[PDB]
Amino acid sequence: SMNPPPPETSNPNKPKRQTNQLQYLLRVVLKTLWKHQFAWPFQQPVDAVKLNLPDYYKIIKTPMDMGTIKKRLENNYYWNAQECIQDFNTMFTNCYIYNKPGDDIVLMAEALEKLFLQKINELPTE
Ligand SMILES: Cc1nn(C2CC2)c2c1[C@@H](c1ccc(Cl)cc1)N(c1cc(C)c(=O)n(C)c1)C2=O
Repeated sequence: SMNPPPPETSNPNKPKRQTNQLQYLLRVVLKTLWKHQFAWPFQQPVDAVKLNLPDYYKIIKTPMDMGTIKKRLENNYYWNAQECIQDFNTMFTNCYIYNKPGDDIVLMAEALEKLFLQKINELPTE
């Protein structure tokens, strides 16, 4: 029932790049998804203690949320856009794995993912 340490958002040894694709992921993709009415359960790591979910962190081995992605974008943690796209896809896939199809949280995740996939389609050229 305990919460694990949050995902890594700072690593001096990890190589970084500030690219136009990563800048678009912060100013366009993250910003749009963040103000959505269904963003609030995805804005911070799942608090298994507060929500009384002792099985969450036994099912989910690669936790991810938009708060962690936001910090990784602000702190220039990524090497490329594909690394950030992988964090968003992991967050959505985590929601589908833990929860049952047709749950309210799955409907919320599916609406955010539809919006994310449309913004990712308009990813500018490197
Ligand atoms: C209540 C409540 N309060 N919080 C915290 C943010 C204030 C959360 C919930 C639930 C929650 C939120 C919406 C629905 Cl429709 C159902 C359950 N939740 C989540 C989030 C994710 C990704 C998840 O997969 N599960 C299993 C729980 C939260 O983070």
